[PDB]
This record gives sequence, structure tokens and C-alpha cells, in this order.
Amino acid sequence: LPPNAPACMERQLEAARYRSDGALLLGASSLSGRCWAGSLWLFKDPCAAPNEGFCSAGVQTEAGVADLTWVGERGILVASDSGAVELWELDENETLIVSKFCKYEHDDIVSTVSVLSSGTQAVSGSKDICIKVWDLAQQVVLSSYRAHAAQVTCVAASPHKDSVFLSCSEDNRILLWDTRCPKPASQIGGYLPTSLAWHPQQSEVFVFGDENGTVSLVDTVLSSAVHSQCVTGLVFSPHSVPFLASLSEDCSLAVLDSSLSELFRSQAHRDFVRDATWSPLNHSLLTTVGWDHQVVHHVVPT
Amino acid sequence: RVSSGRDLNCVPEIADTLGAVAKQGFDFLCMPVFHPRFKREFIQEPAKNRPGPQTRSDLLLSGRDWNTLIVGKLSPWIRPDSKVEKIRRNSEAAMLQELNFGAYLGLPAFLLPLNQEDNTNLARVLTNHIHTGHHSSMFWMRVPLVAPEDLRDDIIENAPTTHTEEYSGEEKTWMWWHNFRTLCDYSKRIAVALEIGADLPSNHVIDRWLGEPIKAAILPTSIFLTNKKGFPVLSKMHQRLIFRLLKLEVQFIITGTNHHSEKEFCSYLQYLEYLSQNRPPPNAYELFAKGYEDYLQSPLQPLMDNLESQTYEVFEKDPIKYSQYQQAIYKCLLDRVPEEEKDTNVQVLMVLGAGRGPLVNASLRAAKQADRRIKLYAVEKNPNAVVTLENWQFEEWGSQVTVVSSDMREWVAPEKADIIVSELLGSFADNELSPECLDGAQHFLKDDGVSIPGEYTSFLAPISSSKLYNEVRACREKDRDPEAQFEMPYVVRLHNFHQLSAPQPCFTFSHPNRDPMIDNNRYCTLEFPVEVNTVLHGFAGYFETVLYQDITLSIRPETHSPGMFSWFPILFPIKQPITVREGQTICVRFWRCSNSKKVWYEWAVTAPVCSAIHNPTGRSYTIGL
Ligand SMILES: Cn1ncc(-c2ccc3c(=O)[nH]nc(C[NH3+])c3c2)c1-c1c(F)c(Cl)cc(OC2CC2)c1C#N
Ligand SMILES: CSC[C@H]1O[C@@H](n2cnc3c(N)ncnc32)[C@H](O)[C@@H]1O
Repeated sequence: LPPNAPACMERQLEAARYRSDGALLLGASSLSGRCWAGSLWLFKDPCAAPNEGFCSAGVQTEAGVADLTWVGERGILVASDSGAVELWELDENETLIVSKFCKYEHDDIVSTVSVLSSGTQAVSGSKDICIKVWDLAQQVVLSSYRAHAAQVTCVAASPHKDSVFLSCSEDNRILLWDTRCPKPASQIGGYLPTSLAWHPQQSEVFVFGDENGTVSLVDTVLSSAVHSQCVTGLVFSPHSVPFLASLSEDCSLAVLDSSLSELFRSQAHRDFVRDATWSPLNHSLLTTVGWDHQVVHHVVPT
Repeated sequence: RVSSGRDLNCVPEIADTLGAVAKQGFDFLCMPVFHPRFKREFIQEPAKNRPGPQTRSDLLLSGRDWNTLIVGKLSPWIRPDSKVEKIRRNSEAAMLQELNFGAYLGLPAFLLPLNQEDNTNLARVLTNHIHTGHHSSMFWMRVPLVAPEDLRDDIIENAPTTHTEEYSGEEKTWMWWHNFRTLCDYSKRIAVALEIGADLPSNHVIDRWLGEPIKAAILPTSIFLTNKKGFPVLSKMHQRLIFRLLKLEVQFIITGTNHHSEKEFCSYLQYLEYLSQNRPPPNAYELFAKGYEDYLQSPLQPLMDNLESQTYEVFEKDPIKYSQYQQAIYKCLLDRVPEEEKDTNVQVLMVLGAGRGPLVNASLRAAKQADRRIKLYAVEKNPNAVVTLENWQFEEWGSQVTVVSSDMREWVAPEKADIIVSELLGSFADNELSPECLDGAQHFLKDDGVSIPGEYTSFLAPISSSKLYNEVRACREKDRDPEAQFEMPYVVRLHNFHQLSAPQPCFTFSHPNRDPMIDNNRYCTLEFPVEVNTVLHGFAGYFETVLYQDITLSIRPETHSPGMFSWFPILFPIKQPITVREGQTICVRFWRCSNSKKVWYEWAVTAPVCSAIHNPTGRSYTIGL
């Protein structure tokens, strides 16, 4: 029950991201009921979550948390329902989560956000069809791109190239971006794409899931019918030869290998699976969260 | 006084939100009834068993607030036309659920998007909902002037934007609306919520929406400019569109976040108010008929019917009309009585259809200013108005005026007239049978007598207006032809419509008719060059008349008598709308038919396609002789 931390945590869990030392970051939204808001949480003890009385820190946000991501080791970048991108930062003591800036630049729900290589800039996608490049230090939008014709479903920064990032939209476009080019967007050659994930060890390789439950390996083609519904996210493991965790609206988590073959299957969740994060300490442990308010700790056989 | 609303996709608490919206100066709020991101499963476990509540409780607002302040919005994840079957099923169930919850709350309107070309299933679900209980709730189809794909930044290197003109392509969003409402069989509860983009399209794309049931205009904050002082404003082109939209009295909706953070949020709204205050409506005639806009009226038949007292009052509240008569009589008296005979030559004037006596007085005022002598007859077959005439004659006019309570076709005049004056014209000129009346009265006009008016002509022009088409369509009655409403004309102050070609003359009549073989039947063919893509719903009618020489009356728009209130245009509908492409010609045929009892009109379209002959044998509409 830390200070300025809400007593009750929202039901719908959307984000779960580990950091270097192993503290777990939780993003929650209230998608029903009287008040539709969100919150941010930090669990230095990952097994204590989602219990609010045994968390390291917490804070309430004005609107929901559509997506979030770490910014270093004390920064939290939030995609708000209010159309704003928010940056929160832990104090030196890491007992309070304070709002660093909250800028209302998008005209609709900000659905996706991703931090670039340098860790000083981030790219966000919104239902207003726009994609914006942010200067986290100056708290301003460096660029605003309207390349898509529909909602921007997912934006994923390049792991090591600070000017490159992916994005997919309901206009059926997968766009590879390189802000070094005069025309920075490039359309990469089905069902609507819904999730993106670069390969951590291969520069020009990424994967993307579609609204029909298929995961595809793409060189800048191999695919497999992994889920029976929309593929919500794709997370590679930190291993030298990484595994691929895919979560979907079918309430299941899958773990695939180099050829997109299934090595593990979890159905512990009773609602949508919203995120997945690999432990930096134990590489075989995989944590998932969902709208069933469950924080499951999977032990993936390697 | 602009009725405006605030569009939001994020509402943490309804009470606080609605308060901030009201304090900023808005009349209503567009908000989702279910959380936009709260995707819901309806078929597959375990997700379908998600414990409630599924959304907010209706107790958070009073019934009066739900009825007047809230506009529901369909959740953006609902895609009934998705290519994935599973997503179509869930979207159908979710659409009915959200729509039914809107009806449950008694919301006055619900917002649904038209953001792609195929909305077939979306229309089916909506239509199904409409036929599940009779309700008055409205459905606002959110559709943009310019499809997002057609306004995206040219920043995709391997997929550049189009730089050549695609005339029809730039009208694609209108086709989205047209197909959707046609699938919905022109439901009166389905209106347009036109969304305005940062860059306006060609005029033809904008004109496309002329005559469409536009109930709301959506203005994103990102389209506003910034003047020196830092307040949001609009380009002169956008102001031109806002002015056009105010004439339609649409409700304006402000969407998007505050980008002029230096100023408060009511700033955008203030600009609308400011623009509303800065416009000009022609004296009277736009004051006058603002309440009669697109209001269908049965054409008068002053021959077969006796007009009521207040109907004559309307005729008399138009001084410009009668001063034209006075001048017309004035000029005629001078031309027929030289100065040397001003004391010996008494002219016999006969008002044929005197009503309550505005022409009688106009004749008296004409003789005075002309300094000539006139002997007046006031003929009027409506006995109730003859009561007004004879009280006028005893109290004021005196022996100079002789009231004759008779039909001009049967009256046996004691002498012959030098000038017959009549006001027997309708919106379509001869649609009250002025030719037949003056023909029967022609025998007691001197061989050199003058008739005022001397001639009149009717004009036709093809119009597009899905709004008026729906109003005519709504005129079905219990015990007649289910389509008889399309085979009769209406007097209406045409407002929300689009004139597809310049009016052309149709029927002309001259009086006196010296011809030995008088035949008032008519058959006329007209070809209207149409330079736009549109849909034909009917033909607007006007008329011009020559009172005397250069003195005239006209409701034809290009020659409209300035300042005259009398006579709205007439409307001839057609049963089935007709698609017309740019450059095509609309060929219409009109007949003026008659027997010994009734006169009527028959019309048909022969190009680009053939319509059915309308009102054959006056089956649905006749004018009593
Ligand atoms: C509905 N309707 N149909 C015909 C007429 C009409 C109007 C004005 C004149 C006229 O000044 N002279 N002679 C004639 C006939 N010779 C006349 C006929 C009308 C009509 C009406 F009977 C009434 Cl009561 C009101 C109307 O509109 C007012 C609201 C603006 C109209 C019209 N349009
Ligand atoms: C000012 S509208 C036409 C007027 O002329 C009258 N009227 C129409 N037809 C005749 C007619 N055949 N004989 C006499 N009055 C007529 C009508 O009763 C009405 O008052």
C-alpha cells in the first residue's frame, strides 16, 4: 500500500514488461463500469502481482492504458485513451510514479507506442490514422506522418537502427520506415495485420500476425496457423536462438521456434491475452497478463 | 445561434465530462455507450463468459439527459463487413447489442461510420434493427468528403499518390452513402454526418451532397488555421462551406483534441458562433419562407375550391405583386385614352377573380395616377369573398365598382370590357386553369380589348433531392394507389435540392386568344444538358407572365421578380430515382390533358432511361373545371 497508489487495480490488464533488474511493470485499464480510467504499477516482487497491497509503486491515470513501454530503467511511456502520449518516471527512491509530461497530440485513441534504438525518441500509432515521432527530452512531436488510411494497429521500432521502425494498419499495409529517406515509408508485400515483432538477432527479419490467427516470418515466406482469432502480440525470447511467444484473442499463449513450430501452449487465461514478457533473470520463465486479471508465470521447456 | 456538439472517444466519467462539455458551450455530446477498446466475444469460450457489467449503468444520467444530450457511437472495432467470418459474426451481435442499448437509453441519434466501399452487411444489420419496433431515433452515417486513402501524405516511396484527375473517383465517398441508403430503402431515420477534411475536394465532389439528408457536419480541430492572435480560424474556402451548411441548419460537431493549447477549448466553438453571426439573408423573402423550406403543400385549385379567408390574406400581403398590376393597368390606360379624351373616354375594367379586392383597389389607384376614368366590375364566384367585396363596395368603392357574384365563363356581361384583369395563375402558371377561365370570358372583351396578364409561360428544371424524394414517398395514404403520391405536383419552397440544368420553357398561353381553333392541350419535349453525376428525383416548375408590355411577374429564379413573396415553386416527382452521369442529357416529356370535366398533367422521362408515364388519364391527380 505505497503512497499515492490506488487501493484497487483495474480489471483489464493490458501491459506487462520486465526491466533489467527484474521488476515488473503493469498497465491496467478500466474498460467497463462507472469510471473508465487506467493505472501504472511496479512489482519488484513479480509473484506478488496483481495484488495491490504488495506492490513497489502505483499511480492512477486520467484515462485508460492502451499500450506502454519502458523508457530506460525509470521511465514509462503510456499510450492513453485520451489521445495523449504520457511519460511517467519513478523517483530516486522508486516508491512514487510521477507524471513527466502529458501531451495531447493525437486526435483519437493512442493504441501503440515504441521506443527507438537511441532511447531518446519514440514512435506512436493512433486510431486517428497518424504516426508521430517524439523527442522525449524536448517533449515535442518531431514528425507527424499520415501514411495509412485506417487505424494504426501496431508500431515497432528497430532494435538497433534508430531511424527505422515498422507499422501496420487496418488499411492492410505493412510499412517499413526509414526517416533517412525523402519518402520514409515503404510498403512491404491477405488478412489485416495486427501485430509486429522485429528479430533481435537478424537485422532485416521480422514477424507479424494477422486478424485470422496466422504468424508469418518475413525477410525484407514462412507462416503457420497459430491461433483461431486475432494475434494480439509477438514477443521474442532473450535466448541466443530466440523463441517466439504469440498471444491472441482466443485466450491462449503459444511458444514457437525458428520455423514457427509450436513448442508450448498455455490456456491458463480465461479472457483475452494482452501481453507477454520474458524474465531477464530466468530465461525460461514467461509472464502473461490478460483481461481476466490474471498474472500467469509460465515455465517454457527449452 | 448555432447548435453544436462535441465528439469524444474517451470519457472517464459521464457526469464530469458532460459538465465540462456544457460549460464550454456545447448543446450535446457524441460518446461511446460501450468502451471503444472493450472488444467483446459472443461465440467462443472462454471469452464469451466475461463477467459483467458490459458497460456503464443508465442510472448515471436522467432520462431527459439521455433523450436530449447524448449521441451514441458505434465501437470502432465492430466491422460487420470484415473478410474474416468470425469477425463478422461478433460484429453483427455487437452491433445489435450496442444499437439496442442506444434504443434502450432512448438516445436521439446514433453514429455509424462509412469508412470503406462495402458496407452491405452493416446496412443489413442496421435495417434489421430499424424493423425491430417503430422508433424515431436517428442514425447518423459518418462519411468524409474525401476518403482517407485519397488524402494520405505522399510519403510511401513505392506507392505514390495519384496526381491525375479521377472525376468519378474523387466522388467515391458519395457512392458509399448512396449504396448504403439504397440498401436501407431510403429509411427516413438514416441521415448523413458529413466530415470535412483539411483540404476540400473539387466543387463537383462537394455539390454531390446537394439534396442529401445532411443532419450534421463534423469539423476536426486539425483543419482550423491560426490567426495572428493565436485563435483557431478557418480558410475562406472552409468558411464558404460553413456558410452553405448554415443554410441547411445542420448541427456542427467538433472532433479532435485541442491543438491551440494557448487558448481554451470553447475557442473553436466561438469561431462557429462568430461565423454564424456574419451572414446576410435577403429581406423578407428569406425571412418570409424560412419556415416553409421543403414543406410540401397541395396546389390550390381556386376554381374547383372556394379559398378561405386567410388564404386571400396571404395573396394580399405582397405589395410588390399588386403594384406591378397597378403599373400594368396604368400603362394600359394611357395607351388607350389620349390626353384629349381624358374626360370623355371611360374605360370598362373587369377584374375576373376579384377575391377580396386587391386588384379592384389597384385598378382605382391606377386610374388616379393616370388621370383617366374607369368603370369597374368585380367578378368573383367564391360567394364568401363576395361578402368582403360588397362590404367594401358599400363602405368605400361606391357605385363606381359593380360586384358580380358569378363564374366568368357563365356571367352574361351587360357590356364589353376595355381591359380584363385576372390573377388566376399558379406556381406552374396555367395549373389553376387560367386559360379555360379567360377563354370563356373572352366573349365580353371588346375587339380591341387588352387582357392583363397578356401571356404566361411555365418553366421546368430537373432537380436532385433525396430529401424531397423521401417526403413525397412518405405521403402514402390508406385508400388509394400506393404510388399516387408520385403522380401529383406539390407547391414547395425548394430548399435542400440541386438544380441539374437551366430551366426551359414548357407551356405558353396568350390572351386574348384570337385563334379560331382554340386547343389548350399541350405536348412538349425538353432536353436538359447535365454536366454532373447525380440522381434525378423530379422536376421543379416556375412561371413567367407578362402583365402588360414590359411589366412582368416571375418566380423563375433567373428572372425572379425582386421582392415578391407570392408563389413558391411547384414540384413534379417521379416514382423511381434515375441515375444520370456527367455529360448525359435528361429528356422529359410533359402533356397538358383535358376533357369536359378535368384538366391534368402527364409526364415521362425518356433519357437517359425511360420512366413510366406519370398520372395517366389523371388517375392520381386532376384539376377541376
Ligand atoms: C399552396 N399554394 N398553391 C398555390 C398557392 C398560391 C399562392 C399565392 C397566390 C397568389 O398570390 N395569387 N394567386 C394565386 C392563385 N391564382 C396564388 C396561389 C399556394 C399557397 C397558398 F395557398 C398559401 Cl395559403 C400559402 C402559400 O405560401 C405562403 C407561405 C408562403 C402558397 C404558396 N406557394
Ligand atoms: C386570386 S386567386 C383566383 C381568384 O379568382 C377566383 N376565380 C377562379 N376562377 C374563377 C372563375 N371561373 N370565375 C370567377 N372567379 C374565379 C377565384 O375564386 C379566386 O378568388
